[PDB]
Amino acid sequence: FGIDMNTDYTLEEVGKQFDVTRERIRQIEAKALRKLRHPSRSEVLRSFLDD
Amino acid sequence: DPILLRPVDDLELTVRSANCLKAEAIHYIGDLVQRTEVELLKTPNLGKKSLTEIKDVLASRGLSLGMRLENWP
Repeated sequence: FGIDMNTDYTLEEVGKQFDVTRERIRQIEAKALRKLRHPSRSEVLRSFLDD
Repeated sequence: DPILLRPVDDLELTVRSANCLKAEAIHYIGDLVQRTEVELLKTPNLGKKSLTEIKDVLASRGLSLGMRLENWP
């Protein structure tokens, strides 16, 4: 994502700095998103949702 | 307690502890607190570090062993 930097880096350019061919980098993004998906870790972020 | 009926999802355990929980299928933390340490070591493939982490995750939210609930869930 683009937090605290002017991008928006993409998977190949990300995995360059981690030496992954973008597949493990996809997996790592997915794992972090799943971890933050948990309640008791994202109740505030839930409140930020508007609906 | 309402959090005892919270599953092992909010427990925030490992993937291995999730393997063990699926192998046992203990849904609520209040049913699991009813069990003891050697009783948890009865489970296969779940070792000393596993029960150590389980005691840690129980000490996080005031959970522990020996609490025998009734009329649960």
